[PDB]
Amino acid sequence: DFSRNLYDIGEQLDSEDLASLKFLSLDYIPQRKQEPIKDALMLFQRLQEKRMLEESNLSFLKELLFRINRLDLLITYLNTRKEEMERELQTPGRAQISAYRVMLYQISEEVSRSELRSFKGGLQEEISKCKLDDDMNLLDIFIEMEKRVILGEGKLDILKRVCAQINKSLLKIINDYEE
Amino acid sequence: MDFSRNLYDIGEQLDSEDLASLKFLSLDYIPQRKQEPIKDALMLFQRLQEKRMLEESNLSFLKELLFRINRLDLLITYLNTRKEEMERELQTPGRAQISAYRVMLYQISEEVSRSELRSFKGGLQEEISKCKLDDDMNLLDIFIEMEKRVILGEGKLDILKRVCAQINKSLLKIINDYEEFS
Amino acid sequence: MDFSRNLYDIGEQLDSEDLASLKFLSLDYIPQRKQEPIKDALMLFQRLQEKRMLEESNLSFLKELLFRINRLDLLITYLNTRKEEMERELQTPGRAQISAYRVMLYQISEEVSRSELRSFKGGLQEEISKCKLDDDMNLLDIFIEMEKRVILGEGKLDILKRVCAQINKSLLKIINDYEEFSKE
Amino acid sequence: DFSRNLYDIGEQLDSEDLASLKFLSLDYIPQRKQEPIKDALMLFQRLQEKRMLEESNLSFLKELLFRINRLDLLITYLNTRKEEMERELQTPGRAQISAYRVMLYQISEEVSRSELRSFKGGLQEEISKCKLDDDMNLLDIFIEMEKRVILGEGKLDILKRVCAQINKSLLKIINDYEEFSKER
Amino acid sequence: SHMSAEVIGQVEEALDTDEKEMLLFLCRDVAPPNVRDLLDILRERGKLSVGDLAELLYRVRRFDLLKRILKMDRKAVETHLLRNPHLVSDYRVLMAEIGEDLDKSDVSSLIFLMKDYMSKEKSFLDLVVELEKLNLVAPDQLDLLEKCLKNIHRIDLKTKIQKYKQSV
Amino acid sequence: MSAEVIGQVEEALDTDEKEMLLFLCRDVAIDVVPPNVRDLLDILRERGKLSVGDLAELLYRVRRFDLLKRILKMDRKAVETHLLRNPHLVSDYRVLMAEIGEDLDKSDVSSLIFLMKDYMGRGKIEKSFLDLVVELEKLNLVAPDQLDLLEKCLKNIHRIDLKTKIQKYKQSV
Amino acid sequence: MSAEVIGQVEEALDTDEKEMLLFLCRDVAIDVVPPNVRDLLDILRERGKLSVGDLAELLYRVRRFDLLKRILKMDRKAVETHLLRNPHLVSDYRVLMAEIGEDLDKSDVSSLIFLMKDYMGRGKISKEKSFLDLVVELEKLNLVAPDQLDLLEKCLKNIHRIDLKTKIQKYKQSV
Amino acid sequence: MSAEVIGQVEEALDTDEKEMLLFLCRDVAIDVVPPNVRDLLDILRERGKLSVGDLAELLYRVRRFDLLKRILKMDRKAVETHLLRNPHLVSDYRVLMAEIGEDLDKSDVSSLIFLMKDYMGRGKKSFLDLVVELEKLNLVAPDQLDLLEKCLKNIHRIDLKTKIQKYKQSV
Amino acid sequence: SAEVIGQVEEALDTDEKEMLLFLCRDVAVPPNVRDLLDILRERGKLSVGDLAELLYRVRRFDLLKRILKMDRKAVETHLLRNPHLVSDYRVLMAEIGEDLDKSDVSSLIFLMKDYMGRGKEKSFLDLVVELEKLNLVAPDQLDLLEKCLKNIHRIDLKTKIQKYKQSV
Amino acid sequence: HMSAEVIGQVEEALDTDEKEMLLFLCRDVAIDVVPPNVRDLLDILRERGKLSVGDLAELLYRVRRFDLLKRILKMDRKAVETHLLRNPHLVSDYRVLMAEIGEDLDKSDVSSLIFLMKDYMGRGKISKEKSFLDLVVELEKLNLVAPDQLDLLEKCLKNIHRIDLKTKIQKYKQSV
Repeated sequence: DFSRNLYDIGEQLDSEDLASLKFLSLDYIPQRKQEPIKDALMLFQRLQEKRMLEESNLSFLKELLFRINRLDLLITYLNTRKEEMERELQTPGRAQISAYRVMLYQISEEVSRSELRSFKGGLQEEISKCKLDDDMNLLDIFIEMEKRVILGEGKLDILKRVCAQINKSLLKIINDYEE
Repeated sequence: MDFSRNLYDIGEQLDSEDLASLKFLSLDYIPQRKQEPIKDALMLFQRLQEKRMLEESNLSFLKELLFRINRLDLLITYLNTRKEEMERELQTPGRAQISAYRVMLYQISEEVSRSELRSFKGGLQEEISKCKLDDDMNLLDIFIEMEKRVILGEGKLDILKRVCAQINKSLLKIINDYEEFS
Repeated sequence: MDFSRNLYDIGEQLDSEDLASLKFLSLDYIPQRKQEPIKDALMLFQRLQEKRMLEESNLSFLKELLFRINRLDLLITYLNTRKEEMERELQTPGRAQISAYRVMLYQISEEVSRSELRSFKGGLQEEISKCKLDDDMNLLDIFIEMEKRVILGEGKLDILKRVCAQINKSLLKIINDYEEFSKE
Repeated sequence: DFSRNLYDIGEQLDSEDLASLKFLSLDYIPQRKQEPIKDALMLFQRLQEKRMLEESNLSFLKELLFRINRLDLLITYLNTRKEEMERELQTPGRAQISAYRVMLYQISEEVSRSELRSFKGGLQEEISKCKLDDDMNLLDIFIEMEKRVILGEGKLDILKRVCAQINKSLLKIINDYEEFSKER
Repeated sequence: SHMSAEVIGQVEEALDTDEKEMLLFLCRDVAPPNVRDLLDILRERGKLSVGDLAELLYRVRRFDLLKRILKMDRKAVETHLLRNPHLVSDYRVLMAEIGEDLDKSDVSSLIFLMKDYMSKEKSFLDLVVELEKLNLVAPDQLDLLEKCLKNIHRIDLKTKIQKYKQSV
Repeated sequence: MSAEVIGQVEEALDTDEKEMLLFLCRDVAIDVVPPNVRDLLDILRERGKLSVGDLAELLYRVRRFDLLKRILKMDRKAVETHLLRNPHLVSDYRVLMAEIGEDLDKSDVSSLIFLMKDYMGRGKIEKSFLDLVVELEKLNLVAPDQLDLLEKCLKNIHRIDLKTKIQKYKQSV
Repeated sequence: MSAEVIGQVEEALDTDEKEMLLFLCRDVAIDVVPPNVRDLLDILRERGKLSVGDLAELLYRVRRFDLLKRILKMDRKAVETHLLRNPHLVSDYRVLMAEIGEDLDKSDVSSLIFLMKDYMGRGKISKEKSFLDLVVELEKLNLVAPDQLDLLEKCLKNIHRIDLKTKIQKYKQSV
Repeated sequence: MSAEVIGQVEEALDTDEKEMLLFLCRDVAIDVVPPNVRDLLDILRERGKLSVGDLAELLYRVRRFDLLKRILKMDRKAVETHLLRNPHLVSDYRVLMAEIGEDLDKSDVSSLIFLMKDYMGRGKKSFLDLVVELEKLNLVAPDQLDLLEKCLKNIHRIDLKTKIQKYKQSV
Repeated sequence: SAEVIGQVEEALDTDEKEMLLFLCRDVAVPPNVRDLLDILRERGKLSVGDLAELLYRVRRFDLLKRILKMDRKAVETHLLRNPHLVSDYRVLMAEIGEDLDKSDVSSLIFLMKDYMGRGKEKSFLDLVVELEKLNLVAPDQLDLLEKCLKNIHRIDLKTKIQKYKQSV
Repeated sequence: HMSAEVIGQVEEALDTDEKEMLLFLCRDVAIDVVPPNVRDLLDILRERGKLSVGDLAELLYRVRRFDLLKRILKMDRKAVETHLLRNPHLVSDYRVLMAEIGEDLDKSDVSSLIFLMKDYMGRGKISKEKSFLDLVVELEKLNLVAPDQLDLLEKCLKNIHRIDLKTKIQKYKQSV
């Protein structure tokens, strides 16, 4: 049962997983349709409307779950191992989440709370006309930066400047992406 | 017996740490999406009632939960149940509803102190992301994360053993006793 | 005097240690879920007021609490009550609302020093999980944990006696005086 | 610049200075507010909130620095000499720190560590063991005795008995204070 | 004691929107665009005595209106229901009862499961009517609804269905 | 009573005060359920029940003494005098229910609903205490002369102070 | 094609999708103002603007590829082939406006409407209305057009949506 | 011009714009009450009252600059130039009423209708409907605006009261 | 002149023309306003005062000023000084109809349906005309109307009727 | 007279505390209405003819945002202070005083104040954090604090040992 399996997968994803999944889908689901998505099922329904998810096409859902490190869900509900995922996503042209989006997600995955406060302060420095919200996570900050075109595939100067002021492993994730 | 009043009284004696333990011991019955808004015991009980795992004529799961978090005071005061009865019931094959694996993880977390928790987090630096190894994470949250990455499971105990053996051998006995029981 | 201002002033003279003691002595009336967020005396007083155990015309429980944590300064300055009045009042049959058992445990905690607290925790290693013997736990927290496991109670003093007798014989004297007084 | 002066003064005061200042301010800053004070600047803020410290009113801060013998800070930051303070504080009614509080502080300055141990031994039956632990200094002990109303302006008997068993100079401090307070 | 247009007008002005929708749902087998027309049609066909109207008010749980408008209490209505045949079937009562025990998140989950066999603000009663129109649910055809309720972990509501089936 | 004054009052009240006002007038306009406060005051005015004294009573009951002073040019004493010497639009029972509601916080209301829903045959439904009272009234479970169930449930969530308020109302009756 | 297929399409779209559909066809049906999507699709059919490929274009523009397959039995390959080989019912200007609208959340749209009230009466446009509603009001006032996007660019800049200004500039460069 | 443009205009306007157009011409077609816009435009045409300049004025007052451009190939500047140099079909009073109407949000209009209910019955909507009702009662007129000013001040629209005061000065 | 008749007929809207026909029903029934005014003229009953009373009763004070060059106060003085063309009963019905909104009229028609059936949306004056044709309301027979106004909670309209009754 | 653009720049530059302060400071200007946020407030001031450049300059001065004065309005401290010396103030000295007091009270102090005042106020149980400005508004609704009625507030500030804040009140009364 396809719909039931989607429902069960959705029952195992909380608000934080959902925020991550929404960020990783940003290039296919725009902000107006992102806003009312409060549970994973609504995200899945939007993906079904684009035919990016159907009984015969599980690739994007598998890639999403892999990128947020839900290997438990991959094996339990989609009969898929980490190694199959790795070899599939290393085949050129098969990954549907861009390397840039994944890179940003991995940065946000290694920034702690205090490091988030340093990030927010440095970016408020770059944004001297708008007081940022205080509840923002790093993914929200990335979205705000993209809106101002101070962050993008061809613009990592401010990201690098801020990350270098915080931790060298962040600059490493960035440089590996560039390579 | 006023059933709702009794559930309310029980809930008034359970604080946020006991609740976190109860939610962890219920992970195999209440999934993460439904766990997230549970902020007091009454919300937990309402979910169990919807699964028909808790009603006036069916107190077994609630008794097992309170037994496993060592709230014997509540068992005797509000459920007229002594430790020896619980041991006899739960040692009967097929009667326990919380898996031995789940209980085993909770008991490990009961034996790990704060400094040992820091060492545990240090051991997982290569398998878990930093934001999930942050200071605002207890051992049960770490276990949930390890399960999500399939580096911990009913049949994958290698990493748990490797990390525990670098902290205390009593943890390894809990693991090994579980393995012998299974 | 103004009742609310007097309660506020009393509350300003109680630090976090006094509050921990007052919350412990109130355990039989304020359950654990409601104990957790109490961070200042005023929140404790609000709990007692909702049960009508503290009101402008009923200061008895507040006086008993302050007497049992040895804040005789606050009793006389803010409540015009001397030690001898409290002794007469609490020796009247039926009048004390804090059980002798709860007071007895509080008095044990007043006689156990920092190193003795570490030794006490060492004595409980087979009965309490290691995380509930952590260095930040005070003795009252330990008693609460023992009560939850029903290895400590009005008629369950064997483990308390064992550990205290390894700590100091004066502790055993406090226990034994309570045990003899309580059978009344 | 007032705020900077307060900051600089606070930067020159160590943890022993701070423990003394908190004790000498006991009658003006209650226990709940004493607990989180870990630097002199926070004590100065509490004094400012009570209007006992401002640019036009330095007298309490001067009296504090005089009584804890930081004459260097008095002259360097507050333009005040020892002799000016002695002249001001020698007429009855000018001191904002009571003669009783000063007398207790002077006892603690005259008691050595070994004498402190003897003091704790002398109080075995009046104070609980936890308040006589190795971490307690004499000022904390005095505070505990005041909470139990076994020490105060009109209760010097236990203080005298204990000091008499230790050193006659301690008893002299007490007796000079008493005779002077009886002059009016 | 007598049915009149005044009584119908009082009832219709006092019910709120949710109660009016429930009432229209409960009367689908005795059949209207709104409650006033429904009650007028029932009256005209001889199916709105005081007791029939009391049954309807009892089923939407407006006991205040029972007492204030019809001067009847709970026991009188239960007596009437034991003595007389029911205007509203036990199947309809069960559907409304299940609907009242589902919150909006539950209904969204149920709709997601059931869309494969057949629009985001639809109540449970709206979904039931669409399922009736599609021959997917009926008083004697409850297995699909029961399965979907089980699959969203509402075992309590599956049990309500089972007790209904045992009552038949 | 003009429309200008009704409009001033309605625009000045906040959401909670407007909900209270609708609750307090349930026995005056018992037949109809007014959707908002302006329609409620208009209905009262048309029925001859919104004189200056009636409006002053309503503003007094929602504790908007600033509006009493600014719009009607009265102080509390004058409204209290008017209330001592005229029949009240809002009964002591409604005042009591609103007072209990202000003394309950959201955690209290959750506990109370958990206990009372067994007696309501309530569905799975954040509601204020006044919403709960309305639901109980529709079920004939609470009334000026029927407070035992509510008193029992307040007692059972350890609001002995509120149980005492109910007992004092019963004694005044 | 048939009335049944039109009915299926109309039943399957939600309110936002129907409003977008009406907006996207404002240049096709200009001598009549269709009151709803059923009337719009009927008019487009009568005028020869609703072949299967035309309807597929409309469904593609509202991103309902599930409906493309279920109702018209097509995928993106065939729809893109049709769009390469045929004139488009919906201009690139209309597509751009819809794309901007789908990248604006409720707060951004609110800020935009507030900025546009310096150019129109407060009663023209309600606070909760969509970006496409605002665009319609601006078109009626001749304040936005395929060759007149400067005011829109200024407003998007003022709410710090430089990404959307960049989309507009890319559109202009395509011309 | 021909009646085909009349049909184009009638087809392109929405219901609110049609109601406004009927309101704006109440002093031109004073001896009749047109039931709909077509009839209004037919009556205006017949009376020599619907030249290109007249229609441009009307479309400008209902703010259909898109139709101005598509039908008459005119923009704002051209119509304003025409209005500076020719007599107006629509009086400054009607223009003022419509401009006040379009600066009023829904809550404002509701509050105004409620305030006016003190001057008329319950059975008797937009701001322009209210103005028509007040005109029928001789409660508002080009030289009788105090009641309207009072109501606008009571709903705190001082900007709109000021617009009325500017109109009064212009007279 | 006769041209004033055309002006008046063109200036009134549909509801006002209906009220005008209703108000003149007691004069010795014309299908439209032009025929009514022509008949009044033929009988010598369309003086300045007659027409002013008619325009005042349909509340077209703008037409009073524009056509007859007079104001509300002049007509009110004339009506205090002279016999009325339109009876107080007709005025009472029209005034009641003017204080009822659509919801009130729907409820009144629904209540009346028990007495008059469906009849031939429908205004209050239409309902009154249908009731008059069935002899259910008359200047001396207002109890049913009073009862219906009471049941829709318009006690003010009932007391207006009562003050009319006491004036007679 | 101010553009939506300028209102937007102000609103986007302010933080939560400054926005709440601005709403409180304007309670006498727009007394009859409860604006839900700062943009609505400023548009309401436009409709009332109370948002000239000087009015906005005064508002920005009262929330101490001289950066916004410079960037948005091209004014400095001296220009707004001269304007305030020569023109009636939107914001009374009483509201400035209340905001100044609230700046120096933390949440613990405000919960203490409420505990002392709740019996005077007939207040219920509200388990939600309140700023001092929230409490002032509650007291204003009860006619318990006003420009000419500060004795109760003064006494309660004394009772929580904030003699410094009571002294601010005394200086206000002497200035008046």
